[PDB]
Amino acid sequence: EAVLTGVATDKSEAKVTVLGISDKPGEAAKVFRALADAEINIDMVLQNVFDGTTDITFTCPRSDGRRAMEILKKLQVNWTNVLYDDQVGKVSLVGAGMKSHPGVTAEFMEALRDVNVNIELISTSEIRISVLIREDDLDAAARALHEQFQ
Amino acid sequence: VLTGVATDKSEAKVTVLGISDKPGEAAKVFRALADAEINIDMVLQNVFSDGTTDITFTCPRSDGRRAMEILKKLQVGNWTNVLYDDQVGKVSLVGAGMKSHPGVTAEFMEALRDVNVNIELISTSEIRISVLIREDDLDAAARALHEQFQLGGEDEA
Amino acid sequence: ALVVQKYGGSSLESAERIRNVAERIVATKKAGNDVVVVCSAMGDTTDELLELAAAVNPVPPAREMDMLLTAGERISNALVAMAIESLGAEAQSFTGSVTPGRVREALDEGKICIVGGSDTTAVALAAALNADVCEIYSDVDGVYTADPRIVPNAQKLEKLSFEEMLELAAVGSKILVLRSVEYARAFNVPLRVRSSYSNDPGTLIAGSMEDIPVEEAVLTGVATDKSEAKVTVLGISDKPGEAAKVFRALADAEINIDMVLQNVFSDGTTDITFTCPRSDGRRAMEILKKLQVQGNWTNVLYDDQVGKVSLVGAGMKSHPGVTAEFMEALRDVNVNIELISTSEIRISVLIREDDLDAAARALHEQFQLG
Amino acid sequence: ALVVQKYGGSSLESAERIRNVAERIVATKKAGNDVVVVCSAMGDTTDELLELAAAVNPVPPAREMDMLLTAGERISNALVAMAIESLGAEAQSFTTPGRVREALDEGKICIVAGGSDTTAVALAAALNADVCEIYSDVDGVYTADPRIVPNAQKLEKLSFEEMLELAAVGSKILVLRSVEYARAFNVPLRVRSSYSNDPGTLIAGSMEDIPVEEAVLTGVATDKSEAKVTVLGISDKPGEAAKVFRALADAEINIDMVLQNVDGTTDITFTCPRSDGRRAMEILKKLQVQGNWTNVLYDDQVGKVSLVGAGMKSHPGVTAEFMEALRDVNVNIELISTSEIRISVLIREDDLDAAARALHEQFQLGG
Ligand SMILES: N[C@@H](CCCC[NH3+])C(=O)O
Ligand SMILES: N[C@@H](CCCC[NH3+])C(=O)O
Ligand SMILES: C[C@@H](O)[C@H](N)C(=O)O
Ligand SMILES: C[C@@H](O)[C@H](N)C(=O)O
Ligand SMILES: C[C@@H](O)[C@H](N)C(=O)O
Ligand SMILES: C[C@@H](O)[C@H](N)C(=O)O
Repeated sequence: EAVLTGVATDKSEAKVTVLGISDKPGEAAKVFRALADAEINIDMVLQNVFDGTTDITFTCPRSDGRRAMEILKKLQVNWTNVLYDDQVGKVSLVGAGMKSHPGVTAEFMEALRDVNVNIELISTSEIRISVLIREDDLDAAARALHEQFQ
Repeated sequence: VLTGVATDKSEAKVTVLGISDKPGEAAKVFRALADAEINIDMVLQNVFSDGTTDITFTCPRSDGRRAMEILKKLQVGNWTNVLYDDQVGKVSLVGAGMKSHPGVTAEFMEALRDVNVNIELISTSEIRISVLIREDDLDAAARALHEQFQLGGEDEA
Repeated sequence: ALVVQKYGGSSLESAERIRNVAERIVATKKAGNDVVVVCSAMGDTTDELLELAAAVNPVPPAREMDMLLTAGERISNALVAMAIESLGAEAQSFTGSVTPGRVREALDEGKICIVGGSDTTAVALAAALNADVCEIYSDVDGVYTADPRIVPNAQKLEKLSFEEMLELAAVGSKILVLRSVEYARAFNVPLRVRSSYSNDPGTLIAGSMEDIPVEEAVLTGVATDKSEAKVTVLGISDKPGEAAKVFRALADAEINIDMVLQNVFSDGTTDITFTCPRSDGRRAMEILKKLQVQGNWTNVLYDDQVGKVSLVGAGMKSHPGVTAEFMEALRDVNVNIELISTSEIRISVLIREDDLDAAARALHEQFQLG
Repeated sequence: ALVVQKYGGSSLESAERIRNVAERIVATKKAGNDVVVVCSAMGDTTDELLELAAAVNPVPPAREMDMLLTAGERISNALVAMAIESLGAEAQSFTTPGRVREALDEGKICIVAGGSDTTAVALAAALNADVCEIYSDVDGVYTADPRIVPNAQKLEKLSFEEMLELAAVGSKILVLRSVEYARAFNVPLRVRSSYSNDPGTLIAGSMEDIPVEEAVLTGVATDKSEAKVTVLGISDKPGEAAKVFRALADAEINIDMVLQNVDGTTDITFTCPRSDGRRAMEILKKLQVQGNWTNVLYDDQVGKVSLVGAGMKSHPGVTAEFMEALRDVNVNIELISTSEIRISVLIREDDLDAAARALHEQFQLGG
């Protein structure tokens, strides 16, 4: 039903969060058009459900970060804030068929609890469990997953 | 499943020839044997032509002469004649599930011809193939069947 | 206290019935017995498997038929094992590929053991393990004095001898498979025919009629067969090897020969008749009729409206009156005896199939089997 | 060549379909290939066997469950075997690569009990097979569901990860597990129909090895089989997330997707099969009472619509086009999930068909 092949780490991205985007057709688009037209190639994109407003966060190369802010900053007049992080780190467990084995996702979490590392962001699928954490927590984070899962 | 081969030289054979093939006629034959306390074993009635048939039966050798006398005192009924054989031998292959394996019956008859014993009467079923022969031919018939069916056990009977 | 139990496909046709069988199994153990169980495939699964085989490859290989029917059986075995385990007993499954050895080992640990035909495997096992009984479960609660649809006041038999059961099975009855009863006779393994749908103790098939005292020896059943054709071969020369020609040719054509009859020579020729399934009657006549040419025999008759009615019972072995009563019973209803054949403890007769039901009815009442 | 074939239950429904399959098997042999076949049990048998097991014993022991499902597949193994033999070819039934290879060298078609898909891909991995064909009722993997998108067309080529991504987010064509092994080793797959001459869809490339030009937008997938559960007011503390998913893991709730972004507290949303939804809510409502989360929400009309394509990895345009496409058909993006190579959004199920059309139209899928 499932299989778990390896872990990945990454400290090349920055995280930018646009707070208070009004939950309405077309508003997500406004944030990504700008970025796209300035040729910032984006990776992770995340939004949860919700003033009835919600927030979007995306990651991009750190090299492009400040510049991604500028394009969002100078065109902020329909969002309340835009944050920059640039000290973020991504750890992913890779595999396939994890939906029928929910223990995997539980164990992923519990693995980081036991090395005392706080999960800032989560986005999973049947083939990948990814979390953003403090970049300095990576080596621990990664190590702990190997012991948990082997 | 073939369990064994049995022999018997304990029986006489008697035949009523030319019994009319009509309800009640067999009853007349066997009533008379029954009333004279004759315990029969085999019974065979097969072909009709005259529209009459024959009935052969077996009974213990010590009752053969009585059996044929009872029947002779009731001839002409309908009958041509009553026969009495005091030297009949019986060989049987005992087993189970022989209908769906017609090879067995064929191998039975092949065994006896290859030993040149003539089969006088046959009576078979899913669990037994029996023939009557000259008691004379018992040894050769038995031996032949033991060898054909890879048995050597008489336990069947 | 060892007990082998074979459960038929009717006993395991659904989850409910499987669970209900597991409780009976587990109850048999709790009563102090070690239990080994044999399962057929669920309901009409084997027939379904056979139909699918015959659609895909007529005359299919045996090593693909063994794999197909073992899998059907395996479904039941797995389900029954799961069922038993919900009732808090231990079960180890087996394939024939095993023996008394590995079974008896698991039995001593108190494991219920679930293990090339099903009826024959169960009786084989009982034999090897030296069991007190091999119980055969199905939806019929016993063996009866006649077919209840035909004879309405037919009674369940309390007990029956091996050969009496064997003999009835040879001429109409289809409860146990013949070779399994024969296995029971040889290895002296008591059988119990009983229902998995009730608590009725069913029928014991136990002794040899050899060891029934003459005074306890009785008449057991009336049996009927309307599935046969009668083929008669006329003018066979009375010489060694002539009978063989007939049967080699029938066997080479896979024609099922039941009952064959030849009476004393009386021209220098005899005749041979034999019954076969009505399906085979046509092929049998073609083979025989084209060997009639070439002088092997003067004619060959065919008759597919023949019924067989038999009376069986160790009782008739030592008792002179029975053939007489039998013939008399049929005469007094108006049925004509066309053919007669026998075994030591059985009278069989061929009559018109139209007269068959009334013949069984007449025989049954004359011997008061009710 | 050497070709392995897997046939699912649909393809093996009846004796008639079993002959159709046996005809294909032997055709493949006759074209001069070594041939090894993996069969599922006959149409629905396996989940009929799963129903029965559960009725016979609510928690079936895996040791007896291995017998049940193995046996159901064995009847498929024999029936295909007998069928191949009816068409002249020779069959060898197996219930390791070293002994299959011998039979292969003798020229027999090897039939091996299956999961089936993983059995097949493994066997293709071990034997270094040229391709592994998966035979179901679908003739390919399309750019969108054709019952929904009139302009949906059949792909001829697709990378390993592209397929996994689609398999993860809608496509029920292959079991993900089997594809991971596919990519883990370098095992080409192709999705074909049991009743067609059509080559089908080759799933063959690692997307890293793809020549840029061919790194395009691949397809659009749809999933309306899931519920969304949302847990509010979770303290931002190590082990709080473990609290929720240990609870769900214990009650065998299948988790597909979880999203967490950022009163010093955050929210966790996750996605599960609809039939799990209710028991997921029953579990989580309990824990709410004890000094933990402020609320837990339920939604069984969610739909997931996704765009997957190796082409989005290095191209700054695609998210904004995704967004603009749904905007211009007036559908509201409720949730956004991604991977390097996929964008996935949650919206109302009633908007799913309209959304699939829009994305499909916007990105020039369908020519
Ligand atoms: N001995 C009994 C049975 C008849 C023959 C059956 N083998 C009788 O005289 O009627
Ligand atoms: N490279 C794409 C990212 C799509 C989101 C998936 N990682 C873009 O700039 O729009
Ligand atoms: C995603 C969010 O920005 C909004 N619901 C939209 O459709 O644009
Ligand atoms: C799940 C997240 O909100 C929490 N901080 C954790 O690391 O467990
Ligand atoms: C008639 C037939 O039985 C012949 N007596 C034989 O032995 O072959
Ligand atoms: C037995 C037979 O010869 C006769 N037809 C009868 O029924 O009596």
